[PDB]
Amino acid sequence: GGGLNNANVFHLAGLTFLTNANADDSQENDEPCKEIL
Amino acid sequence: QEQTYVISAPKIFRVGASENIVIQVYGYTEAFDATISIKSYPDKKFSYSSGHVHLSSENKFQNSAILTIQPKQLPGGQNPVSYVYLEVVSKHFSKSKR
Amino acid sequence: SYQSINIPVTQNMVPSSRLLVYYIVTGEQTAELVSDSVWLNIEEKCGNQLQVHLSPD
Amino acid sequence: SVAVYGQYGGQPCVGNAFETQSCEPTRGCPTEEGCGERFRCFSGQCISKS
Repeated sequence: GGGLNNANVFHLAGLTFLTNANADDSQENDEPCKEIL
Repeated sequence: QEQTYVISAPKIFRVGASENIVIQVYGYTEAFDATISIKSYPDKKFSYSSGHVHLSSENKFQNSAILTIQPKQLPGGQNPVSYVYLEVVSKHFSKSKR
Repeated sequence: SYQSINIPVTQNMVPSSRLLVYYIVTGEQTAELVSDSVWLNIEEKCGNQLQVHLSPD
Repeated sequence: SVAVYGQYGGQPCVGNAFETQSCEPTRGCPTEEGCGERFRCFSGQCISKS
């Protein structure tokens, strides 16, 4: 959980969003994620 | 920028899945409807699925649409469809995202 | 104070779940989407809980 | 409209050309689309984050 940013919080949660609230996650592209839990 | 919305969706739509798409809007106080739809990309020509959701004070302006991209409706053939438009439309806003 | 998330953990959660929490606050004239999430570790409880045993022992 | 424009020092039309009513709208007020990835100026204009 957690995240660097609101868009990063959504992206790491495995979500995406539409908003007009001055955020988008199209900047949030990343390598495949291999953290272990 | 008082009147704002969030539509939250799975990062990726699984074909044949039912994707529960939830919309929240803030600062509205009059009830209004929105439709959330999945439309073919880039042409927006074919509506694979659409959901009509009522946003109002007893909803607390929060609702969700159960949208499903039925697999045989995608064109298929030599190229798989890699993208689709999630779109919302209301009295107050419209946005679509690939 | 704000209400807790009191919802019961459901059988559709049993492998794992993720809680995300968000609000938009629009102070001044500018909105910020504010959000957090946590990993939720849920018991591997089977839905049907099939169990098999031999009658003699 | 001004049916007949005042000419040669004829008295101009007096009062407002417009009047306004309170009314129940059929339309929603279109929202701002926020700046997304771009930096948002306090006015609400958007500029490159660079």
